[PDB]
Amino acid sequence: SVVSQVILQADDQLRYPTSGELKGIQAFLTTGAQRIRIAETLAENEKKIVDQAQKQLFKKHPEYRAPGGNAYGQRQYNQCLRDYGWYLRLVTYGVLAGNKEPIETTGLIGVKEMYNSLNVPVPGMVDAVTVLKDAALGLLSAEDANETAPYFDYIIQFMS
Amino acid sequence: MRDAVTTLIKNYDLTGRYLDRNAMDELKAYFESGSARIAAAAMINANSATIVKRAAAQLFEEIPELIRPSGNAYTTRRFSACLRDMDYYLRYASYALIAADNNVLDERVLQGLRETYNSLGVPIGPTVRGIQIMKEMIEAMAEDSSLNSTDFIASPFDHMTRELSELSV
Amino acid sequence: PSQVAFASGDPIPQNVARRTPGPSLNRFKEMARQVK
Amino acid sequence: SIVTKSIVNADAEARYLSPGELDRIKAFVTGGAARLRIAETLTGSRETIVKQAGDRLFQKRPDIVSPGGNAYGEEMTATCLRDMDYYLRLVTYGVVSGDVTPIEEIGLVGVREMYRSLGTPIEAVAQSVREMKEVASGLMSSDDAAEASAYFDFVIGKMS
Amino acid sequence: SIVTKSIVNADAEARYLSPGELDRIKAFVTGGAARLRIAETLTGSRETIVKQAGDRLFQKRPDIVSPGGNAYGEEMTATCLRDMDYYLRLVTYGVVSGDVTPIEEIGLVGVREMYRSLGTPIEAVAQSVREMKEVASGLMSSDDAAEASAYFDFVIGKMS
Amino acid sequence: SIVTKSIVNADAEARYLSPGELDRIKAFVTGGAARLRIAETLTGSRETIVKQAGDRLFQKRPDIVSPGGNAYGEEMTATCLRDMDYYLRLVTYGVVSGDVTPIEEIGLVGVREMYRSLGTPIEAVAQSVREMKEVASGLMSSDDAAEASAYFDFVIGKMS
Amino acid sequence: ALRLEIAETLTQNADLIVSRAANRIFTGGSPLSYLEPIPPGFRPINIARYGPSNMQKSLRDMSWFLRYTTYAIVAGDPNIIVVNTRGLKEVIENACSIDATIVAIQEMRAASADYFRNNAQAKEIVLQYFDILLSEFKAPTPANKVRQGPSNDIQ
Amino acid sequence: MQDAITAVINSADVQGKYLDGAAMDKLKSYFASGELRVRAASVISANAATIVKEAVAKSLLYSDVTRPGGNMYTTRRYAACIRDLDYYLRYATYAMLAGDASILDERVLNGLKETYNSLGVPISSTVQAIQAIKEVTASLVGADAGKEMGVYLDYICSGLS
Amino acid sequence: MQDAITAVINSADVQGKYLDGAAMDKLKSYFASGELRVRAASVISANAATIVKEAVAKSLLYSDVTRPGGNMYTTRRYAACIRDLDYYLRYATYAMLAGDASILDERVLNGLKETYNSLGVPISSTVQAIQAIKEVTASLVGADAGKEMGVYLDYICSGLS
Amino acid sequence: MQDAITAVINSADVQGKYLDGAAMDKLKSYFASGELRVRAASVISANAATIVKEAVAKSLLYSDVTRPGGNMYTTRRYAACIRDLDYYLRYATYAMLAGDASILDERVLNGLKETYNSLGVPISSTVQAIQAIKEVTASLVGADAGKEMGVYLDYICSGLS
Amino acid sequence: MQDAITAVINSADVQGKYLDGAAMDKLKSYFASGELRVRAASVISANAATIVKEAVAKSLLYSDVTRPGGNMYTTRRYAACIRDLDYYLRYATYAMLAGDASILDERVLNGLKETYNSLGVPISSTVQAIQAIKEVTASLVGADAGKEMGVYLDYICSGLS
Ligand SMILES: *[C@@H](C)[C@H]1/C(=C/c2[nH]c(/C=C3N=C(/C=C4\NC(=O)C(CC)=C4C)C(C)=C\3CCC(=O)O)c(CCC(=O)O)c2C)NC(=O)[C@@H]1C
Ligand SMILES: *[C@@H](C)[C@H]1/C(=C/c2[nH]c(/C=C3N=C(/C=C4\NC(=O)C(CC)=C4C)C(C)=C\3CCC(=O)O)c(CCC(=O)O)c2C)NC(=O)[C@@H]1C
Ligand SMILES: *[C@H](C)[C@H]1/C(=C/c2[nH]c(/C=C3N=C(/C=C4\NC(=O)C(CC)=C4C)C(C)=C\3CCC(=O)O)c(CCC(=O)O)c2C)NC(=O)[C@@H]1C
Ligand SMILES: *[C@H](C)[C@H]1/C(=C/c2[nH]c(/C=C3N=C(/C=C4\NC(=O)C(CC)=C4C)C(C)=C\3CCC(=O)O)c(CCC(=O)O)c2C)NC(=O)[C@@H]1C
Ligand SMILES: *[C@H](C)[C@H]1/C(=C/c2[nH]c(/C=C3N=C(/C=C4\NC(=O)C(CC)=C4C)C(C)=C\3CCC(=O)O)c(CCC(=O)O)c2C)NC(=O)[C@@H]1C
Ligand SMILES: *[C@H](C)[C@H]1/C(=C/c2[nH]c(/C=C3N=C(/C=C4\NC(=O)C(CC)=C4C)C(C)=C\3CCC(=O)O)c(CCC(=O)O)c2C)NC(=O)[C@@H]1C
Repeated sequence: SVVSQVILQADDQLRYPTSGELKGIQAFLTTGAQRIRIAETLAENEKKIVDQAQKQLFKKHPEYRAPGGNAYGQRQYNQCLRDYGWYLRLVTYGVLAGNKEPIETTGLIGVKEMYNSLNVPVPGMVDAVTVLKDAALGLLSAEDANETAPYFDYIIQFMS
Repeated sequence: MRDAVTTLIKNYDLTGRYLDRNAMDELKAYFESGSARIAAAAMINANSATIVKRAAAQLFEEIPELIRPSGNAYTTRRFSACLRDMDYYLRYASYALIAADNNVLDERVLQGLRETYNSLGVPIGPTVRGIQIMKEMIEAMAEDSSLNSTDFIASPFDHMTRELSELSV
Repeated sequence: PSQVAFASGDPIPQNVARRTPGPSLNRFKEMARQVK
Repeated sequence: SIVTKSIVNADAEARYLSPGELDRIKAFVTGGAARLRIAETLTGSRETIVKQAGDRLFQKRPDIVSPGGNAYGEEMTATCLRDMDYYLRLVTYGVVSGDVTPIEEIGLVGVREMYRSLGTPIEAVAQSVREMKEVASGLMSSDDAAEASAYFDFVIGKMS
Repeated sequence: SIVTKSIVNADAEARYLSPGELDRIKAFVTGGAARLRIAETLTGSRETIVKQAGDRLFQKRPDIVSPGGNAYGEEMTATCLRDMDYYLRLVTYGVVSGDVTPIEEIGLVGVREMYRSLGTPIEAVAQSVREMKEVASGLMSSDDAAEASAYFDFVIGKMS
Repeated sequence: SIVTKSIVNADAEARYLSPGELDRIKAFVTGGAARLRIAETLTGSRETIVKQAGDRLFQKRPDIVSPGGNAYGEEMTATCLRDMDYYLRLVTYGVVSGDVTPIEEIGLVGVREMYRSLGTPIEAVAQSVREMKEVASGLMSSDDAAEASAYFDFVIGKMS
Repeated sequence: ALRLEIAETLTQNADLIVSRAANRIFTGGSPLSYLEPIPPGFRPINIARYGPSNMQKSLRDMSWFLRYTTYAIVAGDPNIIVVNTRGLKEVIENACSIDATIVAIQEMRAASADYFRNNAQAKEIVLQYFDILLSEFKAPTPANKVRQGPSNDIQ
Repeated sequence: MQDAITAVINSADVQGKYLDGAAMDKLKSYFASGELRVRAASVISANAATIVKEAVAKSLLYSDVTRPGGNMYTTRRYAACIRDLDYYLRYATYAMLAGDASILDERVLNGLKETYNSLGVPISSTVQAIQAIKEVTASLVGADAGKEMGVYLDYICSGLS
Repeated sequence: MQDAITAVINSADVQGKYLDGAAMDKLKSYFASGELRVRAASVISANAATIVKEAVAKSLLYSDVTRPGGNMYTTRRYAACIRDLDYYLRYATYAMLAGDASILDERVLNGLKETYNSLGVPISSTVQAIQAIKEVTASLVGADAGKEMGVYLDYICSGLS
Repeated sequence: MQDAITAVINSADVQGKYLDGAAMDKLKSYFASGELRVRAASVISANAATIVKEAVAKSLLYSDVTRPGGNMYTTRRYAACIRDLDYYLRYATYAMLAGDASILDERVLNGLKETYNSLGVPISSTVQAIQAIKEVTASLVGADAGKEMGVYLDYICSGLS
Repeated sequence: MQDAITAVINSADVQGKYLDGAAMDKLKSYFASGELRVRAASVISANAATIVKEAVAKSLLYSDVTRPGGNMYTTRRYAACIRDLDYYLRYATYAMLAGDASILDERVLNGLKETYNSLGVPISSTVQAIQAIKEVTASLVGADAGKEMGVYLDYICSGLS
């Protein structure tokens, strides 16, 4: 969280957290309520969001389900949907934490070679993340969606 | 580095002056435009890689020889190096737009570019041309977006062009 | 013995193609074609 | 500046600005109005603040102003007041910037060595800054006093 | 620009800008709209002005595309036309800025030495610039044709 | 050995062996039979080589065998002949390995200080290795003697 | 020496090899009109649908792949092929069919093998280098090294 | 030196293309500011000596700088300081007219720091004097023209820093 | 370290004896099998990523370790594990080319067991991954090269155990 | 500067010795090579401007260096590049005639890299142009005279690099 | 660094075409000379200490360079000169086997002039020493390989000059 980032910076400088860092921590503590609200809304509306995202992505990419793709088996299609669920869970974790650290340490660092080892196309997965973010933004309110969007955008950045 | 607030603070500290009315006005202007700066930064963060790809996919048609043999993007290695440089430019433009100051643009981009690019034989003209193409794409995207203020976006790319370009006249 | 005469021997001259206009001057090439 | 710190943290990882750092930047820009109100109060009250703090210091610690003290004499007293003015100006810079980096860079790096060279009691200087904090916090609302107290306390800690 | 020339002369004489120089700058800043109009006209006729000028130049000096000429072959003729366009662009910059210096620092200083190495006839290039001038006069109004013809004639004189 | 050096270089470079390195390994393996034949000849002629080298060395450098040197009576000469046999066996190991790695590991490092401690002239031991070289080359065929010389002279240079 | 004859032979009918690859890969016309064994799932590409510029790019890239294969064989190491191929698949997939590229590369390998077919010591190297090329091309673009700034000072 | 016009044309020519709409936008903005720039320049040119007189009176006169042992003590050094103030005002006028500090970088701030270091010129005193010049010029020319001139004066000051 | 030739040389040298018949025929066998070892190593290096990919696919894909809670769940942990498997493959190839297993103890088995214990890495799953690497490499290279590779792979697994 | 004769003379002088056998041998070698050197110098003098022309044609024409924004775009910049190549050709000819590279250090290389660094000039591109100059000179000069001229041009390239 | 192979391929690629008619000529010449050059390199490596011994005996020993007040006077400076001679021989071998002196440029001539001028090493004495090294190597290896190494030795000597 932002608390972790501030305390890590203070430890690195061998000093206590500064005034600006303390005020940022205070602001994050204040906005924790909307962070929580992000949490319940995403958690309880994942299923429609994930279904719409998967259908849109596979319509745009008629290869993985098609011959010569990656998700022939139901075990593979369920795996792609599981990856959506895990990504959106990580996004909720990161929004609740306030920064990108949970996403970074759970499903961001090394994910490119993660899916190279499995032959899942990184551009395909980044397109999937784009459609998932679009679905989440459409399903969330305007200010709520604006707050949630940067984390999905950063995930897209790190993916490609 | 130094954002606009830091550079104004340094300027007034130089003469040992308290923050006067003009200093307060400039600070207020930066603080009011901070919302538009953050919005543009969010937009460019969302569309960074695609913007750079489009910039290259127009720049190499503007200068076809940069992908022909003996051009400095011929290999896939060279092509990825060119893309990395353009992504560097976009990232530092984002940083400069949020900072409202080109000091970061000078400290971490321009202070050795001609040295490095001449050492590697990399042209310094197509580089700025691609930078300006990136700026035009960014401006068009921001204008399409609901950004009330977007004039500040042209500042970092223009400073890049001015500092990294050759003094033709 | 004389097979080692790589550099000390007469150098093998190469061929350097004279530089020519490229696709960056396609507009001018077409202008020349129509000015034909 | 908080903008400086966030941009530097981003560049140290080579990524674009993270959502958390953008949140911090937005909070800083929103609070900029209160920052300027506090800073303008400080600069308008610079004469009164410095005068009252100097009077309090010269009363609490008469040794520094007594003969044989560093501040003894008209010129030495004027220079002590000028240093108080310098630190008040640095406090204003930190208030405007939302952090203590300008205070650190201008008047808190090597201050111990400089005042050792000049023969000044660093604890006395810290006491002067603390009195400046009290006088200034007496001239503003509760929240603004707490806001300026962070910069004042940072100077106190760096001096003692 | 005319401002640059006036500033350079004033600096050389170690004096402020003359009242007459200031009046000239005033007239130029007022007529900036018209000069922008001429620049836009030339930029519009860029792909036709040089084409027609090349037509006239080739019909006047067949040796250029004739065997043994500097521009024999379509590639060399295209290079000749690219120089054509470069000179027209220089004229555009000069009329916009109100000064011949942007013209000279790009395509007039040392041009004879630069073209001796290429074997191109400087007199031929000057005749080409002439033909461009008549094409512009045709595709321009009366007075503004004279205004641009001043700079065209300057280029012609300094080259031929 | 060549294989040892290839593995060490591959680890230092952090990758498998290149095609050229595989080619050189293949060539070394193919020539292994020939080098093993060379060592077979050396081990067949080991005793006579040592005897002739020893007597030639004693004739050429009487100081070693004369009073004041390290060769006294029978025991010192026997110890020197044991050292000479050790070095011949080391040369055979180098011949079979195709690399001077076994010679260096068993004895090539610290030999200078060891003979300094024992009073043995390193120049004299290098000379003795030399006469071993000529005797072995005479006992073997000329083209065969090339590699035996290429190792003997390395030993002589290291013991110079 | 043998690498030199390999290069001379492949350069000798580079046009033929690229033509026989292009005709096999692309459908609807003559790929050679404006030249500059395990098909997984591909579909032949219409020349007119692909267009002049895209077809020019694809043809140039096939000939270039053959050219670096010859260059790598002459040099003796697949480093050139690896460095110029390991990431090209992602940059190429955006407007170029990976399946068509794979079948074209396999066509090139088979054409080289059938045309040369001299000896294992003379042909297994060619087979090895096309196999390395195909593996590198099939490999997805790897992540970049990231020299993180040691502190706030260093980017 | 590069003014706004030559700067735009330079950015265009290093790209090789004609002035598009944005170039004309920048040029029209510069021409719009041109009238205010020229008015300020003419007023400053007329009131050249008086501004330097006021600045010296405000900052340096009756100070340790102008007393014995100060670098502005001897008559020759006083005249040199006055000429330097004239340089600062004139090159500020040039930068105002050209819309850029390129001339300041080429001529004014070109070796100035170590020039004054070698000569012994008090950097803080000269910076305060330049600030006084900026204040007097802003008072004599107006809020907007004063701020515009002060941008270049502060550029010179920060360069001296 | 050492190899087959170096090991036989050291074995003779500890008794300080010349290369006898046993050393001679051991060197003959190593020289004969050197071509096979080179071929298998070349194949392994050419297809190196594929062996690790297939081994993980048939070993730990859709598995408890990949499940959250295990040591294989996160993307970072998965990348670290695949890197460890790739280095184990490379060291096995080095051992097979060498003909001697001392290189594994030299570079790998010094502290991997205790470091995995400190990090809480499942040694049983590590051994299973090593075994799956064994079958993948055996299938890809051939039974003759497969057994030779599996000797060092089993050495690695036993050392980790 | 110093030719080969001057170098031998200076060495003998600094040692305070008469011209011994070795000095006579070196002088005889230079005298042997002298006629060929004169022939090559005359040829290059006849074809001076041409050689630079085809050098740039094979190297820098229709390239990013000569595009707008490059360091050779403007007519004046192109003239400066031509002047640099003319100096390089003439000084390589002088060095070839003198049999010594000391003239290059005395005249060209003593500050030229700092010159190009302050000028922003691309050392890689200028080295490419000089390299092309090597073959363009070799064609008109022969084989061994070509080798000598290439040696002096390589000295120039090393100095620039 | 680079070799003849990479130089040929670079030229071929920059021209954009395959190795058509003369790239293969140079390549076949390089491969033909390869075995003899490798044998020469092996001989030089075996005789490295000796060659330096006769070279120092011929050129530097019993001279003002070795006497007091010379740059090869003290024991440390003697060892440094010997190590430099070994450097020259090693990089001559590298250039001979790579077919190009670009290794000499990047690794030998990159800062050779700077280091030697800063230290005070006599350029003429070093050149004489390298000439003696070249002659000794030519005698010990044959006239053919002697000249082949001497071209790179003379390149180093000219760079020193
Ligand atoms: C008895 C001393 C041993 C011996 C001597 C010997 N030395 C040389 C040649 C040289 N000796 C030196 C040594 C030094 N020069 C220095 O400046 C220093 C520090 C003051 C030292 C130690 C040098 C540099 C030479 C080279 C010759 C020259 O001076 O120019 C020789 C001649 C070797 C030859 O073949 O030329 C000899 C004989 N020899 C013995 O056997 C004794 C053990
Ligand atoms: C005979 C060689 C001449 C001579 C030599 C001499 N050299 C040094 C010191 C140095 N020489 C070098 C050169 C190199 N080091 C490298 O790594 C390379 C490329 C591989 C080169 C060319 C360097 C770097 C030094 C200094 C650092 C070092 O120790 O290596 C000295 C010593 C000078 C001193 O007084 O310190 C000497 C004497 N001396 C002669 O008289 C001969 C003409
Ligand atoms: C599609 C079936 C075929 C194809 C078409 C194609 N290529 C590009 C763009 C590029 N192709 C390359 C090629 C190479 N890079 C190398 O290093 C080598 C040797 C290994 C080659 C052959 C590169 C670098 C590019 C990008 C730069 C460029 O324009 O050349 C396109 C254009 C894509 C776009 O417009 O964005 C197309 C349509 N390439 C193949 O390989 C297929 C056979
Ligand atoms: C009196 C005879 C005339 C006169 C004098 C006058 N001077 C000033 C102010 C200054 N005079 C000087 C002159 C010098 N300083 C030096 O060091 C030397 C050389 C050794 C000289 C000649 C200076 C520097 C000043 C500036 C003020 C200062 O000293 O700080 C004034 C005051 C001007 C004002 O308005 O402040 C006056 C009146 N005035 C006359 O009318 C007499 C003819
Ligand atoms: C769906 C959007 C895409 C897709 C999916 C796909 N994934 C796999 C296999 C795996 N995916 C994961 C996922 C993660 N690993 C992590 O560390 C995290 C971050 C916390 C996640 C989300 C893992 C672990 C595997 C392998 C192990 C397992 O499945 O338990 C496959 C399988 C491919 C194959 O079997 O060959 C697929 C298909 N495929 C697409 O095409 C979409 C773009
Ligand atoms: C056409 C009217 C005449 C003509 C032209 C011609 N020019 C060239 C080649 C070049 N021309 C230039 C000139 C400029 N470059 C600039 O940047 C500027 C200012 C913007 C000028 C004036 C240059 C630099 C070249 C070099 C080519 C290159 O850039 O690569 C040619 C061809 C030369 C060749 O060898 O191909 C020709 C034919 N020739 C005529 O006969 C006409 C009278």
